[PDB]
Amino acid sequence: RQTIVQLLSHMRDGKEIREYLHRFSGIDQERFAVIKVGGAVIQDDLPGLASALAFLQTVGLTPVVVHGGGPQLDAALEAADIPTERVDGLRVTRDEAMPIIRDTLTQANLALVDAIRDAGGRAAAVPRGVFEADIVDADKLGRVGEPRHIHLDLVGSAARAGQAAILACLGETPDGTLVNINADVAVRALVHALQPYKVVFLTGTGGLLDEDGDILSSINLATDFGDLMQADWVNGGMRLKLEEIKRLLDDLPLSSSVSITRPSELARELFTHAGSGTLIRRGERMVATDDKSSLDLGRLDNLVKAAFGRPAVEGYWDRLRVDRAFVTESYRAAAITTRLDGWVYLDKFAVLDDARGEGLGRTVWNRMVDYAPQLIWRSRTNNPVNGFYFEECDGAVRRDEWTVFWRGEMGPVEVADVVEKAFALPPTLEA
Amino acid sequence: RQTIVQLLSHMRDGKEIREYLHRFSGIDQERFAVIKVGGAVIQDDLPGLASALAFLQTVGLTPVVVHGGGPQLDAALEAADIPTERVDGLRVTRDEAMPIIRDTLTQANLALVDAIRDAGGRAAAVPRGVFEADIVDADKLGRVGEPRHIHLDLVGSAARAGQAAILACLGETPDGTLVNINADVAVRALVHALQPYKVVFLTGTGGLLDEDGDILSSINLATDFGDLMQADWVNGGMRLKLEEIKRLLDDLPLSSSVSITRPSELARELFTHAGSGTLIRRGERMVATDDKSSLDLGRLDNLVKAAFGRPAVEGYWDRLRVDRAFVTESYRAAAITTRLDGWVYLDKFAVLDDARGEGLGRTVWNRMVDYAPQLIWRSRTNNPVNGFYFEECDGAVRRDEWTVFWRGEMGPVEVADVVEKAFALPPTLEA
Amino acid sequence: RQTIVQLLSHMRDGKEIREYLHRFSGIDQERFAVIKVGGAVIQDDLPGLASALAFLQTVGLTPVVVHGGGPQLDAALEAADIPTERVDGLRVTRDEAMPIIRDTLTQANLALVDAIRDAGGRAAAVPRGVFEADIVDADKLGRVGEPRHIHLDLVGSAARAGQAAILACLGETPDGTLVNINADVAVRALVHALQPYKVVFLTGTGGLLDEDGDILSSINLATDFGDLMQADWVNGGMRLKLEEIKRLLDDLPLSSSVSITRPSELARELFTHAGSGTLIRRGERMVATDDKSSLDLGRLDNLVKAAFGRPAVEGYWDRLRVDRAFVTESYRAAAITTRLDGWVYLDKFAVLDDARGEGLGRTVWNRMVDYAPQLIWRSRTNNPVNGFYFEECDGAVRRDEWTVFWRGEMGPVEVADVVEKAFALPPTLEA
Amino acid sequence: RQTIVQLLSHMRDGKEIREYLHRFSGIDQERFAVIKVGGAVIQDDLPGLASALAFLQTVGLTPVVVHGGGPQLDAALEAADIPTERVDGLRVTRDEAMPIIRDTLTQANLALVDAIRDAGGRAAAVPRGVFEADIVDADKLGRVGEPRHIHLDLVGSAARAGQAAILACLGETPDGTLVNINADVAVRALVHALQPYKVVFLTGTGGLLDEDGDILSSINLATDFGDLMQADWVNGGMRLKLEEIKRLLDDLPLSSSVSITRPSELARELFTHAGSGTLIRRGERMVATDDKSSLDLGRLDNLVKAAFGRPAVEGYWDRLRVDRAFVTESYRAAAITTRLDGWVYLDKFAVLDDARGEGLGRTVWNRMVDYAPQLIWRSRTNNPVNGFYFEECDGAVRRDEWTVFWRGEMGPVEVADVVEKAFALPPTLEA
Ligand SMILES: NC(=[NH2+])NCCC[C@H](N)C(=O)O
Ligand SMILES: NC(=[NH2+])NCCC[C@H](N)C(=O)O
Ligand SMILES: NC(=[NH2+])NCCC[C@H](N)C(=O)O
Ligand SMILES: NC(=[NH2+])NCCC[C@H](N)C(=O)O
Repeated sequence: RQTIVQLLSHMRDGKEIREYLHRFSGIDQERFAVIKVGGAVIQDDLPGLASALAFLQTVGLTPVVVHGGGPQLDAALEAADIPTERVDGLRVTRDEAMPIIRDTLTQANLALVDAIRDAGGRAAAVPRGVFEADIVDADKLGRVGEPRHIHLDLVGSAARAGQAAILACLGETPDGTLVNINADVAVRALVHALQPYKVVFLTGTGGLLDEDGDILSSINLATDFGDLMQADWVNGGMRLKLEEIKRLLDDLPLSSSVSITRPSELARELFTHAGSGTLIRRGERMVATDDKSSLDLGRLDNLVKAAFGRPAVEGYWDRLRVDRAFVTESYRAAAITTRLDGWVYLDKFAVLDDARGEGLGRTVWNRMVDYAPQLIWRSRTNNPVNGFYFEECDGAVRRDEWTVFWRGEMGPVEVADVVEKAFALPPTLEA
Repeated sequence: RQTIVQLLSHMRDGKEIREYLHRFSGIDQERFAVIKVGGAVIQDDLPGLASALAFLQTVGLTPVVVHGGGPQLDAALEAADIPTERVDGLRVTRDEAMPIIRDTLTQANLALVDAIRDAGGRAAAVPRGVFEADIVDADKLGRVGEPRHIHLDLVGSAARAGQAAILACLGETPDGTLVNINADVAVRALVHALQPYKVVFLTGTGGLLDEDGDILSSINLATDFGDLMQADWVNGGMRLKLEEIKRLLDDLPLSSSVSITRPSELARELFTHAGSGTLIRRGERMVATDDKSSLDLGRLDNLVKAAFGRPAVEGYWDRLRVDRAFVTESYRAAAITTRLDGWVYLDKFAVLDDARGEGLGRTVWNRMVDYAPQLIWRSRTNNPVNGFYFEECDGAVRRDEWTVFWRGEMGPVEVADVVEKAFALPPTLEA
Repeated sequence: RQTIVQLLSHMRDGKEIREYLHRFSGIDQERFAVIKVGGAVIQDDLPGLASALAFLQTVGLTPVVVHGGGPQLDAALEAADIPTERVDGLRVTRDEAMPIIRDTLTQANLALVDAIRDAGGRAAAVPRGVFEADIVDADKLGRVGEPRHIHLDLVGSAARAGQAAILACLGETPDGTLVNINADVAVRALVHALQPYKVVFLTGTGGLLDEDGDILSSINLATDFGDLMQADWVNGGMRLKLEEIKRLLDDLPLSSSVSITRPSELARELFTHAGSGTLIRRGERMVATDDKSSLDLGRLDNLVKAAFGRPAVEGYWDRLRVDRAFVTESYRAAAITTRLDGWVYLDKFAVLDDARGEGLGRTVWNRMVDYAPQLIWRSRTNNPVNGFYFEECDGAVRRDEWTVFWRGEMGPVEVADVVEKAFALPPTLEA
Repeated sequence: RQTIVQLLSHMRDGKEIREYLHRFSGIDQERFAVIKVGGAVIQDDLPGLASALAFLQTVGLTPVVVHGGGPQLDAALEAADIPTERVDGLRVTRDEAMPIIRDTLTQANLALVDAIRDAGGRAAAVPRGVFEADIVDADKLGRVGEPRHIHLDLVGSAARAGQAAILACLGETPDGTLVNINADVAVRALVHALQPYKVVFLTGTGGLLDEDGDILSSINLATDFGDLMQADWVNGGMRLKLEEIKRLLDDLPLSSSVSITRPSELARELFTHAGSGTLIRRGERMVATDDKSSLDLGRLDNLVKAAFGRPAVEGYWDRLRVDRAFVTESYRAAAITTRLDGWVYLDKFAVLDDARGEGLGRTVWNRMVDYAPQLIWRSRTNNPVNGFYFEECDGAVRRDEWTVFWRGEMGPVEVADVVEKAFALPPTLEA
């Protein structure tokens, strides 16, 4: 950590790393992150899981880990004594099953603690003592319980000691009787009590998938929630997650987020803007209008001045046409279309880096290219957004100063004429 | 850890300290020590007790600690709760006074862990989940259990990371129920489980007390147990600690000793032969004989050679008188008396380094001066044994090469006679 | 050290980074690198220079650094000293101005050592005692020396301690006399002695410049040396650096490369294929042929298979057209152009990982596009070479599975035809 | 070191270690200690030397070590080139001899550095660059030099880094010429420039010897110098040390000291009052008077009160006889004799702990036993001074509360009467 005092200047993307670090170091205690890792992960990828969690804990951060026991107990060691795996409301365990669950959750818990230590970091075994539960479901569900309180003494002790606290889903009733707590109801209680700035689900998949097969980078629940639930291509398992994640995020401050990655990406996910998994925030709504009057042109001047680093030319704003503008509620990202020969033309796309990390730039760019299937725009040849534009474009012409892109399905010869006019437009920002 | 291999060879004793460091660095995990510590010490001397256990840790050792709830739940947190301290069997807990118990011992437990971390050491909170217990008492005692099995899972994980396992006296049952376990029976089944090299009692009292209020340095149960049980000065409570202490040591190897101290004296107690408290071993028998033919002169000569670093002069043995010889069953410590102008004289006091530390040098010495109230003996002025002789003498005369000691108050005018005769005597050893 | 093996495998590239780590950890001692850093660099950017070298140290590498004293002694401490900057042979120092040099470079030396230590890294001041030198100039220059022997005493011990050996350009003679050594001959004699895997030049300029002022990424002396010296755009001073760079590389193994950078890009330059500066290797020869029979279709069949991860389809080679083939002497990098409607088309561009990193892919590509100013080609949409193709193309069209590029500014209406033929084309590779 | 935040409470002598630690930690820079170790030590005992030095440097301390190369150069690598080892004034080195001394002191320097680092600590090789010397002794002495200036640039760097700086006796003239510096003249030169709190000589023997063969613990130059020089049992070699040592301390503040131990003793030496070798201070003069008026009875009451923790009984002073009083100039240690049945009797012996650490208690006690060959005194049986008394006694009788000692050659029958009177003296102090 002292040997990471100025080990913050050189990695393959080194400057926004600093800022993500100096933000998770707003510790309070263990209010940094509640990381839920499934039973499947500790079995099929324990080293990678460990290195990833242990990496954090050397750079100062101390997550609170909750692990399940899916494959471990719900199979490998509870089909063994031919007990068989009945699943009622969401999980039944008769009194006979209890001592096996006890011994196999504790075994995974310690398996992980040691893995973290052996990987360079520090962990703290907390199988029990956190979850105080009620039992009301006796003949209904058996010995499964619902959290009434969270003792955070053991967890706090761990943070002060610089140790990732490792929780196992074992609970205790008021009068000390043991109980099996389901891993989801457990995470919820903990996220509630701790109010973490970050909730991470480490899965083997590495994030929710979109209609095309790709990983869904950002989800902005304010605009995207309805669209997803309603969709035909979203399978039952994705909707329960989203509905759950949203239930979690509605119980946290706006600054809290959820990430869904695989252990290997976890650092990429937490320490760069672009991320490396699925980010899900409550997010913010957007205005789609063609009435320039309504927009706060001052805040836009600011947005452009910050995003591009240079200001818009004198009297660019009141002289501007506007075919449609898309601006996020906070004026931290915006897309502004004009018209060029009757073609929709993207005149400004401005997104502050911190807005880019929350997925707002994509929230804006998607509503924009949804209105404009056939889109033409340009970008300086040095612009770092060029890689993003090129993944989104369908064609491009490249000169020594500007590069014109286009979207839609038009044979190159069709857009050859509008392209030349875009190269000959005056600069709307100096330098 | 590694930054410790030197700290020590320069100490006030730094020669036999090397000896103890290696002896104790036969880890086998947590088989180094079991350290019972009453509730009274954690309350009244948390900082020093924490520094003690920290010290052990920095030097590379990892003890298993067990704390009780004397001046805590059996006072403080149930004297202002109106349950009234129920004492029947030896420690009764109703169901009502059970969730009181859980959190009283749990608070103590973390206080200890942080205090140890505060003082520079590594420790690990293991509040519950070790003692698997049978609830045999029903209504007569309440919610008290007796360890049928010991889950050393959590203990092991601590050790590997080099941590002191701070256990609490809370237990499970076959079917979950949180149950109270009294400290001593906990320590018994735990010592039986771990087979530690060293059982340590930390009390404020600082040791065990002898007839005249001094600290009883050592007890050798082979020879001393019967004596200590039938002496009237030994109070009924000391006749209890001793019996129970016997039960533990009868369940350990002969190499395993029990020590009783206070936190500030623990290091001196562990890392010196001299000790600093009350060592109690199973030890070994001793013969007291006047017939020389009934001894093993071969083993004695080995002993003399090994102990003094020089061998006995020619024919010393065939020529040796022998008023009374006191040799311990293993010939690792022996005292042999002759006669001198009628007075009893000590010709040989031979103890091997290791034997001195098991209190065998003392055992033999104590039996000899019980036979020889009036005793004369001598010692080269560089015998490091001089300090102990001095502490045992009633007088001394000093010349350059030898020093004559005597003992048993006998009017220093008639001792001028026997002192001179003692200086005159031919050597019986060379160099 | 141990707390480092993971930091990186999660990076934006974290896969080719493992390789160079493995490569740079063929220790021997200080044979990883020799890093010359000019005087102007320690004065104007001391912190950045130190974070760069500190980073290396944390990663487990220990470069041998050699610093000069441009804007220090050859200015600062002798422009208000009246000795007047004598420059004749190439670096003159009289007898009087020798103790000025001594305390100037050493001050510089410790400014560097402490700065490195401040940024978290380990370093060792070696102001003198490495360079045993011959006073070859007499009265013509004064007290300037030529390295006869390199004493690696201090350097080896630095390395062993995980330290950057910070050498200064001061040397002895056979009989003691302290003598001045100019930085370049020092680096030459040092590289010859150390035979490092890597020679690195740190300047503020950040690399070497091409015809149009951009940074020249790679130089392959085999093909490029003659071309560059007879180039009129390569200035007389740049023609000197290259000459000396050859001389260093001709005395090193073929695996020993040279980099020229600025401190901020040092990590990227060393741990990625793409680099971030100017690489210079001895490299290898390249054939350019239009005759298919002058090629080894077996060896190309391997190259292609290894580059794409898939094998060329059956009979592809016997059937292959071939306008021009560009294959490097070791068959690790090749481009094969065919014909398509009169246009030159690139059927295969195959570069192996190591070859990409030695700048051989660049070598082939550049020789290919100098023969084919007007070029058409395609690439699957998930080819990571796409980014590079994009930086080189003048246009591109994108469908789901493939993407067509073209090159050489030629009015996007006449290329609409040959693009279709390119998408139409049957694959020549499978999976 | 953080793991020595509270690792300062338990060792075989735990309370005065802290105080020495918090005193050497007044560093300024490298002003703590200049440690001279002869060539003989690095040859015949390098591991022990290193651990001894590595311990300092891990507890915060940064000594500056100067080593010679006695056995190394005066043999190991310089009888080899048949040069013969001539010693004029005190050391001659012809021009031919220079390059061997260089390579063999340097080889010794790194041998020491690597040894320390392998032993846990941190060091900084400074074979050359510290001693700037003059040569005026050309054909007389050859290439030997006497320090004219001390560059501490390298030494301060080592201190800041927490590195024991390891200096070799190699010098440099104004014009860079190499030179052989004698190890004694260098230490003289270095102590002058650094003004250390401590000057330590690490030798194989382990401290100066007294007339009896034992190690001489204290020398109080104000009182002991003249007495030693003059003595018959002090050989010429002991005289040259004493002359040199005095020459050093006379160039340091009164607070400086010299210790002469062996590496194995060095910690005991610096961190306890008793030490473990020979300590030498400029010290302070003494009053031996029989006029009670002249003594400052105010300052004496304070002394007794501090040294004993209890005050002298009401009217002990004005009723007190005083046969002779021995008081150190600062009233920090004192011996007061009265008369008892015509025998000299030591009524008070009082020494503040810190004065016992500067050797004043022994200075006071030495003039005392010189005045009183036949001395009787007493001391409580629990007094830690008893072991010192017993080493100094000629006889002693012991009861359960007090113990009477005596000096001189008197058969028990001669002192049996007075001893009884010493047992019956009133306590002249309360509690
Ligand atoms: N899938 C993503 N785009 N994630 C972006 C993550 C942004 C930010 N570093 C965070 O951890 O919250
Ligand atoms: N009370 C005593 N004198 N104990 C001696 C202790 C010797 C050794 N350190 C041990 O723990 O067994
Ligand atoms: N200027 C460049 N393209 N350099 C490439 C660097 C490749 C490799 N990492 C090396 O250091 O040799
Ligand atoms: N030979 C002695 N008695 N030395 C005493 C040393 C006292 C003190 N610890 C010091 O280092 O200065």
